[PDB]
Amino acid sequence: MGVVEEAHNVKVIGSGEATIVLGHGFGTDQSVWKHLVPHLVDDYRVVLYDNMGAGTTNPDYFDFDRYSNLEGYSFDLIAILEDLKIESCIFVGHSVSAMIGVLASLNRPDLFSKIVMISASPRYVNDVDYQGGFEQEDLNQLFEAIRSNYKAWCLGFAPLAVGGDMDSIAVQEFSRTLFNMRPDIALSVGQTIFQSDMRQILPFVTVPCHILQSVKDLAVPVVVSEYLHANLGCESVVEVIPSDGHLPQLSSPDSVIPVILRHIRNDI
Ligand SMILES: O=C1C=C[C@H](Cc2ccc(-c3ccccc3)cc2[N+](=O)[O-])O1
Repeated sequence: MGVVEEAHNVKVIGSGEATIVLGHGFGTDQSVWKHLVPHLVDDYRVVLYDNMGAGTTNPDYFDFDRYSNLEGYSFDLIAILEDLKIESCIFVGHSVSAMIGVLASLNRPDLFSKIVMISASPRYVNDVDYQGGFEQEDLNQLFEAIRSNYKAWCLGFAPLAVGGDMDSIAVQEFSRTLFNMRPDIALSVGQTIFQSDMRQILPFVTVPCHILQSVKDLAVPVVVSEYLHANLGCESVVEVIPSDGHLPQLSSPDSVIPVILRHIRNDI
């Protein structure tokens, strides 16, 4: 493939028009989809890619100005879609990737037939009329910990994000992918994500959105899902899952994958 496909570790599995693109969240890579993809390959052409700055990607390619906001990531996504001659896709977006997909669909709604979000949020920071999950002081202690001692921060953060049992295979995997990130890049992407505010553009979305989340998610209070549902400008549905964790498609696939598959496979 071309430089931008190689740079993002693009995998394409299968052929056909019916296509699904899967974007991962901060701290992991395309391997977060390992339990979902086996259920998709028989009906869809499956596109996987890593966000720039993931531990699987070349740090020389991490342009701190390009990725200073979410639009830098949406331009990457669009470029991959165009490079792959993809005319229309179902986009499954995990965590920040949910809003990267929303951004891309504002510029190219023709490219997306629907967006399935998992663990999405347009705004993490609380204000007097919006519960996001974090007070600004929460963030400060985060950037202070990451900056202080990254490795230690990875070990501590991974079980809280994955949730569930602390001895799990998923906590193992995530702490690894978290730690393979270059500490300055991890920091820079952290700021961009946590300082993001997608709330004001939601009304302009014109693609149907399925809003999925763990009922217990350290980074996404359940009211966020309802906020998204109430302010998105196209049709949308919410389904809160009886699961624990920010990466439930990895950590609790038995209860989580069937829900994701229902929302991929069926329309509103
Ligand atoms: O991107 C996001 C924002 C919130 C959720 C969960 C989350 C993911 C990633 C990170 C993070 C990773 C590496 C370095 C710094 C921060 C932190 C959180 N968090 O605080 O909750 O996803």
